[PDB]
Amino acid sequence: AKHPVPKKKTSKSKRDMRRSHHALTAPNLTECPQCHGKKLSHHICPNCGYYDGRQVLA
Amino acid sequence: LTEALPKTGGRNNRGRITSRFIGGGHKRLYRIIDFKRRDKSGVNAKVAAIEYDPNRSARIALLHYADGEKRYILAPEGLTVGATVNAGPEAEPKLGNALPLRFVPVGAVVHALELVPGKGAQLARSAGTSVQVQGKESDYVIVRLPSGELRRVHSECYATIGAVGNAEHKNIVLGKAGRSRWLGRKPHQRGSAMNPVDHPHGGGEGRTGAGRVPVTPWGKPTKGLKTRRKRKTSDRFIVT
RNA sequence: AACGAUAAAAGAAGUGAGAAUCUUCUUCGCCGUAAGGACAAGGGUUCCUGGGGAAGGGUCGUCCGCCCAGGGAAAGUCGGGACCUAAGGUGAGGCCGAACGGCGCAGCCGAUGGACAGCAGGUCAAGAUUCCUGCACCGAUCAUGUGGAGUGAUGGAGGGACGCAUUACGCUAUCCAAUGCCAAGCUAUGGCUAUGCUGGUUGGUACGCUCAAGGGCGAUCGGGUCAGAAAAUCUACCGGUCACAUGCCUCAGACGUAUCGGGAGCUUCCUCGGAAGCGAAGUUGGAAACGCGACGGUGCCAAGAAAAGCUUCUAAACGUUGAAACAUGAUUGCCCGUACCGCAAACCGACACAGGUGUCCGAGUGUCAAUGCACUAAGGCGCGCGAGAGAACCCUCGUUAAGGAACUUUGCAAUCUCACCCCGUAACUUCGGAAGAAGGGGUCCCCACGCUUCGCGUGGGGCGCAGUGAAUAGGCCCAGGCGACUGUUUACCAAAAUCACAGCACUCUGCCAACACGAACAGUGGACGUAUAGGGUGUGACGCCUGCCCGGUGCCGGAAGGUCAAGUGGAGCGGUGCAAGCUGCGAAAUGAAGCCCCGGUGAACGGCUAAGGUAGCGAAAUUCCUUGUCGGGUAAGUUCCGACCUGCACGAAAGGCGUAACGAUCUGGGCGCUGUCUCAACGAGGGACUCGGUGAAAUU
RNA sequence: CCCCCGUGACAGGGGGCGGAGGACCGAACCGGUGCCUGCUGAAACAGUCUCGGAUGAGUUGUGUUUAGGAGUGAAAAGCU
RNA sequence: GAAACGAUGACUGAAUCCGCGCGGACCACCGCGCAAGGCUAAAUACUCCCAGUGACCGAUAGCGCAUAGUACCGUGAGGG
RNA sequence: CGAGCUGGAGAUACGCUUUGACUCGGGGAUGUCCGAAUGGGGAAACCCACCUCGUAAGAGGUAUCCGCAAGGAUGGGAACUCAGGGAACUGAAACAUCUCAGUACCUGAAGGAGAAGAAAGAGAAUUCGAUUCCGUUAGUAGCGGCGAGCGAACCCGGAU
Ligand SMILES: CC[C@H]1OC(=O)[C@H](C)[C@@H](OC(=O)N2C=CC[C@@H]2c2ccc(NC(C)=O)cc2)[C@H](C)[C@@H](O[C@@H]2O[C@H](C)C[C@H](N(C)C)[C@H]2O)[C@](C)(OC)C[C@@H](C)C(=O)[C@H](C)[C@H]2NC(=O)O[C@@]21C
Ligand SMILES: [Mg+2]
Ligand SMILES: [Mg+2]
Ligand SMILES: [Mg+2]
Ligand SMILES: [Mg+2]
Ligand SMILES: [Mg+2]
Ligand SMILES: [Mg+2]
Ligand SMILES: [Mg+2]
Ligand SMILES: [Mg+2]
Ligand SMILES: [Mg+2]
Ligand SMILES: [Mg+2]
Ligand SMILES: [Mg+2]
Repeated sequence: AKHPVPKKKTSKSKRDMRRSHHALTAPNLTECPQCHGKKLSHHICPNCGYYDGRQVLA
Repeated sequence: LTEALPKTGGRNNRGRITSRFIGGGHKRLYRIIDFKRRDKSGVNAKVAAIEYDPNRSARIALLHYADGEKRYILAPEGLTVGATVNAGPEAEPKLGNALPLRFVPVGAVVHALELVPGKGAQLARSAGTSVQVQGKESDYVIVRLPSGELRRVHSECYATIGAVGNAEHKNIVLGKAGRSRWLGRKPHQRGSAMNPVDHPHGGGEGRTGAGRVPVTPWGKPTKGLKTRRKRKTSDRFIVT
């Protein structure tokens, strides 16, 4: 049939225990120097389009 | 190449395979042959040509009776183009003439022999076959049929002088399976190469045989398959 | 885990709540005898337009073959019916049958066949031999004119009418070339300045004393009635008279002229991209069908539908005063099919599925040729998850020191070989073969000369490691077993030594055949045959051959006798009644096929008590002991070849022994080559690992 | 078939020419040999590579016929 | 079976009222009937349909369906 | 019948109705095409004809089997009725007679029911007086590999 297969259902405990490392890491958001709408470090500010001067449109 | 009818192929009856094997081969049209020859008594005919006509094994002569009616006739061993031919009691015992057995001499070789006046030819029709006249009895003539059997054919029955044509199916050696196919489907399928289910010989473990029988029950080498019938009286000395 | 072929993608611009994924531009890559195009089947609106965005879409969608609404499909000539027949189906009457029903002549139904009138263009968003424009054609009905008489079945005859192979001549579709013609411009990187570059280069019809291969044809008066049911002026047959070349008749197609069309592009407007208007050139040379001329030529055996339309005849009939036919008008033109997908994401496969699906067209360059192979036009497509990384391992690949089968059950796998031309070529043989045997050499480019061309030959020269410079592309040989050979088979574990086969044999069957299907005294198949034929069994090309045993069994033949059933036959035995009688039971003898009994029979089942193996073969696809024993080959040989014979347990059509050739057979050896191996390494691609999107499973 | 050479029981042998074959190589097409792959598949039998046939006992469309102890079967108890 | 009587496919095939059939081989005696021609209400069986009722069900129950022989499966009978 | 109605349809529009709508009874008149199917053909619901009347529209007719004809018949029914034909699993702890069972099924005919019916009878009283049905006789008498097991009738009491 389907060669190796699980021998017992894994308990509510066991299942959740392997889940201990799935928790996402929130971004390290920084305040923007010239439009203040938060940006990612080393990225162009999404709101004003600045990166020292204004690089991108809008 | 001249006029005839279409002979459509068929190997089974009003349902299923009844005569075993039989199936392949060329198209072939049926050519209407004159077996009776009575309604052309007294009228002379000229052998227009001899022809290759399948459905037979024996040659076929294209005859023209002076009245305009063209007819096909079994061409006998010796008949050539231009040789005249006639039918009836008032007709010479010469190559290709149709005349009753009473007017036919003894020891004289015939073919296209009837069995009942009218009906038509029923004996010695294949190439090379001939019936030799033995000697007249009452209103019956004793004859030597191709098999070797002696029959009482009533003198009133027509015949044709000479042995049937197509020299001899001899130098005809087929050669390759498929020459057989040009005609009839893979024949002889051994019953020993069958299963206990299929045929009595069938089964066992390897090559064999045990009691000798056909497809259905019976038995084949030596077993009188003939009935206890009327025709036995009009017959003398069977064997071979 | 996966997200359905490793044929890619990139960027810009647009749209939108939202964009890797929808649209547009420019590139890139993949198919191109297809992965392009046209049908048929089948599907059923999937087609076009506008809108949608829940589910379906293996991801996302603003998009779709999905969801909603509207629209689109046009026929005298195309395909089918109002025409024809095949297999088959049905079938008044007719033949059978417990019923239900089974057959069956004519007739009728039935295309996958026959028959039959339209070609060129234009163009909706979506149809086109259907609509529109140009010019045709067919039938019918009638009007007009010419004709001035016949018309001519439900019937006759002719005709329709039919294979496979090969092939001569002309052609066209179509394709190539050029300092042919016509159009548009420009080019510059170094040059060219056009003798460069790009594109286009003629379809329909009509008339024509023009060129024309090839194809097709006898004419007429008679005679016999015995032929076509009858009649015939028709047809068949026999005869007379002019039938060599020619002679008639038809013109595939080309050319000229004219005309309608199309035509590279050019042009004006534009609501962003369409619409409308205009319109050049038409050459010379080459190649060329499976299409056309054509029902051509030749050769072959296995000997190649029917019926209607058609043409010619008379019967009946109306008729000659108003015919048939021709000609020019007019009128007429039924029903169904027609969108779209249609080698596939619209059909069959539960799935937008790596499978299957009948026909047609299917371009160019190079390559003997080609529908092969590589690249590529037209055209279509990048395969409905994506992006990183560059681990183990797994898959598909490239190279590999030295060695070269040591791998292993086995060279399994993978190399090597690879096309065309010249040279060359063994045993053995059935004289064909074996043969592409084996082995060697050539192969590119230029120039000169010779020649049958796309070309090829001689000569000289050139360049690279290398010239079928990439792709397509036999490794070969020795010996054995089995089977002669091509062929067939276990859909989905067996392709074979199985089955079949040509050939041989035994045997049965005289025709309402044996035999076989079946309710059946039906019908039918054998067979529209007839013993040089048909059934059944076996063996299995060809060569040499095929032995002994007839006791048992079967089959054929004998019969003097024994046995033997219904029935005939009733002697005798008994019941009851006073009785006539009416009744139960009933021997002998006679009575059929069968069996006992006699003989034969082997390419009958069989045996090697009825006899004990004739050849030939033998440790074998058969040999237990067994790895028999000696020889070969190997360093070494349970296999393999060769002898031998002690054949547990070969042997003559359950064929014996042999045999050239054939084989995706099976066995043993050799050369070659190689990552099979010593012994593994490096490299590549797709997965595996990572992120975002969607997210199963057996098991428990 | 048309020409050339030979005779001693031998046949033939040579050239032309023709265009035969269950002939050869090979595509379409029919097929399934060996290996790998695939084995909760792309697929309830396939894929790449390799391989058999390839004018025949060939392949293929439509239409139609035979079925349940019955059919059909180049014969596996195969297929239905 | 000691197996009468009915019925009938094959072969036979009578009596006519001092006649004929039966009474469980058969005979006697006693006894009950008139074959070989036909017709015939009523009580009896069933439930597609209608009504009434129920120590019947009430949504996995009750019909397969609170309505569907549909969707869906299958070439089809059929299944659902 | 006495004010509503315009079907489920819950939806807008148009409307109709005491000069009696709507709904309920009961009769008419229409009633395409297929289907016994019936003009002929046919792959149901489509294709193609002839005759007669008729102004074209349109209307009627064209199956076979009985019978002078009148008039009847074909096809359809859930189950029940009779008839022609008729299984096996099963039981007998195996199986073949036997059983299951004249059940299941097929086929024919018919009806609201059918069948059967007017003694050449039942049976032992010189009683009864067509048939069917129910009770009972009675698991009796009997049948039966005298095994498994099968199984009446008369009398009498009732429906009629
Ligand atoms: C490919 C997938 C399919 O599995 C299969 O075919 C594989 C190959 C089979 O393996 C086997 O036979 N072998 C595996 C080990 C030995 C044996 C084997 C033995 C001899 C040989 N000889 C040569 C020389 O070659 C080859 C293999 C499977 C596993 C079979 O099971 C084996 O049965 C034996 C009888 C008993 C074994 N055990 C218990 C000891 C057991 O393991 C079997 C019967 O399936 C055939 C199971 C059932 C469940 C299925 O049918 C499933 C559904 C399949 N069906 C489907 O499609 O998926 C499958 C899973
Ligand atoms: Mg017929
Ligand atoms: Mg990736
Ligand atoms: Mg990192
Ligand atoms: Mg040997
Ligand atoms: Mg072989
Ligand atoms: Mg072979
Ligand atoms: Mg993820
Ligand atoms: Mg090949
Ligand atoms: Mg080969
Ligand atoms: Mg509830
Ligand atoms: Mg219902």
